[PDB]
Amino acid sequence: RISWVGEAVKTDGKKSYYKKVCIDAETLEVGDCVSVIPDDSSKPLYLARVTALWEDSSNGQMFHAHWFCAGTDTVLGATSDPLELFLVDECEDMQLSYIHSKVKVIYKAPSENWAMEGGMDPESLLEGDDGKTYFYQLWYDQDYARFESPPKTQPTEDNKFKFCVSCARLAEMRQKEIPRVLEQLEDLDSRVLYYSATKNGILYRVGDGVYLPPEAFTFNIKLSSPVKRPRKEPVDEDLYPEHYRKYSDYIKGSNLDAPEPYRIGRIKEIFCPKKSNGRPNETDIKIRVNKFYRPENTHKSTPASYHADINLLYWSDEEAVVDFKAVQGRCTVEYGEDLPECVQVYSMGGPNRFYFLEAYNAKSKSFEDPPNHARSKLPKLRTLDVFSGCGGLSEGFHQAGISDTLWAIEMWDPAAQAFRLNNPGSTVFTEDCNILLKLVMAGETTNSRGQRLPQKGDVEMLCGGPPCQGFSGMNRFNSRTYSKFKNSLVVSFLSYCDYYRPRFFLLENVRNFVSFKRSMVLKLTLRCLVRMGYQCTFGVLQAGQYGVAQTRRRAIILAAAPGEKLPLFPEPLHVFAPRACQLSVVVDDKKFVSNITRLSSGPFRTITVRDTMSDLPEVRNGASALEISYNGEPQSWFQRQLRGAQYQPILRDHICKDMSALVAARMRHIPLAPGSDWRDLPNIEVRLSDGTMARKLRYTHHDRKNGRSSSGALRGVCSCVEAGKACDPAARQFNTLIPWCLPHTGNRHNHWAGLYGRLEWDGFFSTTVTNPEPMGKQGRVLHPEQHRVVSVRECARSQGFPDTYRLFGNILDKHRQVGNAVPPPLAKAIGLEIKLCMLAKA
DNA sequence: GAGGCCGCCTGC
DNA sequence: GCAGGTGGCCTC
Ligand SMILES: CCc1c(C#N)c(S[C@@H](C(N)=O)c2ccc(C(F)(F)F)cc2)nc(N2CCC(N)CC2)c1C#N
Ligand SMILES: [Zn+2]
Ligand SMILES: [Zn+2]
Repeated sequence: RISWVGEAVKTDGKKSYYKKVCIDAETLEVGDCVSVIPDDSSKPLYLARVTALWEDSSNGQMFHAHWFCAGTDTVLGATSDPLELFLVDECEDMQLSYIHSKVKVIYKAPSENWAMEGGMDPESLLEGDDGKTYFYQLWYDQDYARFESPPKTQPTEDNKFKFCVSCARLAEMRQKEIPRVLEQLEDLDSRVLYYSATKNGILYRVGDGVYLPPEAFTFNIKLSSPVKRPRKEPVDEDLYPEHYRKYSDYIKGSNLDAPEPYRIGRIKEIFCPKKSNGRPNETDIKIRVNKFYRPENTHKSTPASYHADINLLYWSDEEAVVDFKAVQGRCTVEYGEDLPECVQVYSMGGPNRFYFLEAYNAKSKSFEDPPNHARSKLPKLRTLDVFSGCGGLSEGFHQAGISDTLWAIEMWDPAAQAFRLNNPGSTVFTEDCNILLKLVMAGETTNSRGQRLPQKGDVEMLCGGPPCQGFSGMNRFNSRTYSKFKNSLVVSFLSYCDYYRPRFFLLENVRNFVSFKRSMVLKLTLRCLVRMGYQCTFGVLQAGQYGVAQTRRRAIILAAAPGEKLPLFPEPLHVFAPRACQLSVVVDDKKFVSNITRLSSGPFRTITVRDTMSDLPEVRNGASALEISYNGEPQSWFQRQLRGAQYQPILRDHICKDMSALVAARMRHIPLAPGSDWRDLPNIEVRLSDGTMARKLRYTHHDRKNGRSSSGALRGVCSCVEAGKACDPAARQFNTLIPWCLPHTGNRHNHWAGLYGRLEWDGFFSTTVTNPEPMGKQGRVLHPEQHRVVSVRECARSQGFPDTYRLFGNILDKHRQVGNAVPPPLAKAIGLEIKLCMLAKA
């Protein structure tokens, strides 16, 4: 009934391998594909390739199954082609009696003319099927939701008869993870020294720099205990009646909980303890390092970090011993006064680069000079940027060195003009992107302005951020909203990708793009890319982790053409508040993360509001001078980067909105202490700059939930604070310094935390918005000390724009251009991941 | 033109 | 309950 076809081919102990087996009326050979029924009969069939066939002396006839992954089991879910399978690194030994039948599974490889095969309508992208047998084209990573071209892992001549691609790749991954020593240096009395060791694919040698977690070692600086902020001191509750609403100790935009960046050391020794027989215990690798000081680790403490370069260190003679498994990565730490090039071009020429010029003596608290023993392109992609705005994403890609944006599409004219001023060689289209694509597909060569349209082969990279108006809710699709989606700018952008078939594709959006419409927007987007034959992935990034003093999470979809390497997401560069770094995504109860491994720390300290704008001159509410003096040199590393190399005599766009007299009076009475907002306003009369008056807020109803003040005063300002009573229109009070509407509805809006809120010098910006309004949702827009809202220039700094980047229009147009942009430091980090793929292409 | 006003949903 | 995430549209 089940019988081997022939004789054995290898007797490996208790296993007898065969090349062919006959089951009932069928014959199976290595390489065939088969189905297996699960224990749950309602579940669909399991499908696998047979990689080996053998008899076991105890268990009987066996085979090795290299499982396929059904499309529904991927992030695509039910949007998947019902007959599409995906390769995965999942396999197991199995008895032959579990085999149900033989199946045909074909490999649908992209053609050599794949770049010219695009042009299918949205219905075919969204809902079209291959309409054939079972097939696969892509390999799938279930943890990271990555679709990639199938691996080309070659067999041996030894294991060809039983070769399993999944087994080989799993073995490669396991060995790549375990730390190993390579080249033995010297045999000591108690340890064996080594010249080099490897971990996670990285080579470590004596003298190399290593990243370590902050807990790896301490410094010999006997720290002093900072004066911990006491409990909220009692205030005069009649002068500040709304101060009680600050019972939460949480401060928006505060950096009190951001982790320390990495400890940094230079490898002095790589060693293993010796067993009694003299052999080294190579399963327990240790390293000895010299401790490097960051400026803030010295006695000068945190203020030493204000002016210092973010990659400046101080050599020291202190030493520590840590486990090799604790090393978080490799870095370069060089003596500055021996570099072939200047420090700035060194620091900008590669990742993980640090430098030192002096040494630090903790006992002496002095800075001597270091001892003697401390010393030893690609053509850019032609890019089309859709929904470009003023050009933040293009600017970051340009800094990464990967792109020339030769075409841009921007329908809002002030942003289009801004893009032109910064990109004089680019062609900027103002038409609706559907119109342009229709013209190109009709065979047109120029638009109605005479501008040459991009044709197939011109576009090598496509990037953009499409709005999602009409389907940015969380509720499920219905027939109405699904119609709006297939006619949406998201789908139009995907049609550009299908038509032009660039080498690389990038879609950026608000974080909730991954959750819109029960994640169907994300799932359909990935479905379209797979249907085109693209490798693709998705993830969420926090802009503050790449060098801005701003919390801004963005959803990122990356795609790479067949023949390309699919980029990884960039590792965080700066530590940031952990509350703002929630990057995981749940799709259909399956949790997805990106390849990012820096979860607890990072190489550089967090960028603060101080780093962002401490150098800008004081200006008034309503400041309108477009060109002023800086009044001094840049003070921080961040300011030195954004001001640039060439001296800039003129500071542009340090202008602020002209708030009304009442609002200006409110801002003038928000205290400067961190976390101050409308709840710290005094309840007083104040004469305004226009002769009018601001009135005392009167408490006219009893709020049983909130109680009464210490002097017995009420805390409700309307009858609606009762259970069922409605807002009595006579209870509305006007022109009060404490705005009436905030105590009115504060009980159900978390007390309107942050409204009329001041930024904190040591903290970060909330998400930079298109129109700073102190009483809007993102109300924390007051300057840390000046009685005004943040200026256009300050908002640009919070986005990481260079001071030379030109904006266009009135002040509200400039705020909108800044607030809508992708921060260039985030775009640059993504661009450098793309550059790695350009250089590694086979 | 700008300022007052303020719902619904989700993750924890 | 707390905190984050989406502007819009009333009226002057
Ligand atoms: C916290 C501030 C705020 C905000 C804020 N920020 C918003 S945003 C909201 C709105 N403005 O309608 C919205 C939602 C979705 C879209 C989309 F279509 F684009 F998806 C557009 C606007 N709504 C709010 N309330 C609901 C609408 C009105 N009853 C007034 C109160 C409130 C409030 N209090
Ligand atoms: Zn296997
Ligand atoms: Zn009311």
